[PDB]
Amino acid sequence: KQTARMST
Amino acid sequence: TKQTARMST
Amino acid sequence: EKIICRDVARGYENVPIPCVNGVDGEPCPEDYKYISENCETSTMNIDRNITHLQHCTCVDDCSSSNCLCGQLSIRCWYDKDGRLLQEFNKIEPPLIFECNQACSCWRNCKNRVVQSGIKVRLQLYRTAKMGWGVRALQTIPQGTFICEYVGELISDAEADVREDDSYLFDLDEVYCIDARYYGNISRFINHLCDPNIIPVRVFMLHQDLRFPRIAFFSSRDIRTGEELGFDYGDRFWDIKSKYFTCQCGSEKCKHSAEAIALEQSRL
Amino acid sequence: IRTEKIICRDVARGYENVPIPCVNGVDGEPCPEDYKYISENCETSTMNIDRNITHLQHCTCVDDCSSSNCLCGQLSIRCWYDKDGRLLQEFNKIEPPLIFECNQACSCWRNCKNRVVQSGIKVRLQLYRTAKMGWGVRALQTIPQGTFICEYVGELISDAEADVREDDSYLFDLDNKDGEVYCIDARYYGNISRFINHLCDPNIIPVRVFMLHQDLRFPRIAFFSSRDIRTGEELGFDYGDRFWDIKSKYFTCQCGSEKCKHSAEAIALEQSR
Ligand SMILES: C[S@@+](CC[C@H](N)C(=O)[O-])C[C@H]1O[C@@H](n2cnc3c(N)ncnc32)[C@H](O)[C@@H]1O
Ligand SMILES: C[S@@+](CC[C@H](N)C(=O)[O-])C[C@H]1O[C@@H](n2cnc3c(N)ncnc32)[C@H](O)[C@@H]1O
Ligand SMILES: [Zn+2]
Ligand SMILES: [Zn+2]
Ligand SMILES: [Zn+2]
Ligand SMILES: [Zn+2]
Ligand SMILES: [Zn+2]
Ligand SMILES: [Zn+2]
Ligand SMILES: [Zn+2]
Ligand SMILES: [Zn+2]
Repeated sequence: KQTARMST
Repeated sequence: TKQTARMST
Repeated sequence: EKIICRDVARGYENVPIPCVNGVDGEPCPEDYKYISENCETSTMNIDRNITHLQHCTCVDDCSSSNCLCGQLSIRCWYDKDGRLLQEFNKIEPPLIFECNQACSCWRNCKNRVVQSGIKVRLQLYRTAKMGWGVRALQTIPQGTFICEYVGELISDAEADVREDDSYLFDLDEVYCIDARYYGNISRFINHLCDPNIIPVRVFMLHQDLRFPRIAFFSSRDIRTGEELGFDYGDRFWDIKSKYFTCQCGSEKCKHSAEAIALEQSRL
Repeated sequence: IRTEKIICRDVARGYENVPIPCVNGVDGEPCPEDYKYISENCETSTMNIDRNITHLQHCTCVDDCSSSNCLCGQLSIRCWYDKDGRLLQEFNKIEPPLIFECNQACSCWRNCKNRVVQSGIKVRLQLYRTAKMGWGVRALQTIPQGTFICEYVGELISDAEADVREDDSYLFDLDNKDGEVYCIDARYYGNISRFINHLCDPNIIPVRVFMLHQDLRFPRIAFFSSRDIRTGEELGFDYGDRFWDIKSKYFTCQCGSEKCKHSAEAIALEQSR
């Protein structure tokens, strides 16, 4: 993806 | 009017 | 005479709402689902966009004349104790805009009465002639918030075909709350031609003008034990009077068999 | 010696069950105010969440929902909460199940045993200034394993909108799969959880929960403690590799643990092989 994402 | 009864302010 | 239910709301209100019956053998009414906030059974898309909310910039308690949320009803209508002002128009009430999640103020500001829920002690009881009713278990000063008319949100067109039209409340293309299948304590509040509470349109977390929330405030001081009631209005009685007539028993009653009969003698 | 100052009595402005104070004993940065505190998720464009009450799976319990017959429990194999509202010892902390709490369609009472997250924050927390990770959140009391801490609250947005957000420090994906997927962005609108730092040695875990709706696109993210937490300890979770693969080019992890996997040193060792 293009942006950082926190995720479980 | 309308077919059913309506409470109102 | 008997306490037949400790809390008809099953813990969903701030306080318990007991049910009693000293009149007949009818048990606690259970042909509806008790809910404390309005529910939907079809797509309403209530506008919950937080950027659509008009909101204030107050860093006080919202008691000043500069609160915008107050100004959207000309002024805030609540006094320091959460009661409608003496001067509040009880005949044609304005729309009330409470403070919301976009306001800079604190959750305990003075413009958040309805959203704080029921504070008065109420009781569901069996009446002599109007089935179940609701009464006060304490004195309640004029202007005090009592409870909200909570139910299932539906369109005008759906309300037109509902079989049971005992619990339909028009909001105002109009929508309605039907408290037949889903409702709170307010569904038990009877019509009185001598009313002690009045319904007011309120906006809290959203400002979708299709969907005002209906709040009941006392329209005078109410004594412990008095039955609560409001004037359902002629959009109810014009349809309903063909099926039953008002049993409120007041000398001012305008919807008893006798009152209606006397008016037909307009001849 | 710089004094520790209380710079906000309650960052939640009365919206949580308890106050959440902010202190700073490290530098001159005043109480962060570049965001709107909200206690429940908000929307800024239409999400069309399914709120039809007749669509809810619900239970017929005339109990407190502690029996194996509670349907809401069965939708996660069993109710995962014990009598004090804590996740069971046996709760899978590696790959947590989806939790279905009781809702307005259930026959049970509002104080049933399957309503922990919807009852809100109970533990005492504090926002504070850390040495190296800006603001952080810590415990002001001991917190047993399995306790609900708080929810990751923010602005619900689509995957595509999340892809063009400038600041990607506060984006939390609701679903790791392809297609019609949504995110919480706590940049502009959030609660205390937006201040919770990444730790390579985490003490809280995110769990997907459903309460008033059961629209599977929009699970709510609930943090529970994954072990006993001591008074004063900084809270933190593992943000995951979908964060660090992008963010490690801009900064590295300052968590300071011996197990840290995202420090300059850890990354440098791995570049070597
Ligand atoms: C909103 S409900 C009130 C609760 C209702 N009494 C009950 O036991 O569920 C409306 C219905 O209650 C009864 N009712 C309310 N006010 C009345 C009145 N003033 N006279 C006769 N019946 C009344 C009628 O059956 C009316 O259609
Ligand atoms: C969700 S925020 C947490 C709150 C943030 N510390 C603040 O001052 O608002 C995520 C950001 O905090 C910082 N951060 C969090 N955990 C970190 C860590 N383990 N090492 C370095 N920086 C971290 C980074 O700026 C990261 O993008
Ligand atoms: Zn204000
Ligand atoms: Zn206010
Ligand atoms: Zn306001
Ligand atoms: Zn009457
Ligand atoms: Zn149950
Ligand atoms: Zn249930
Ligand atoms: Zn339950
Ligand atoms: Zn680390």
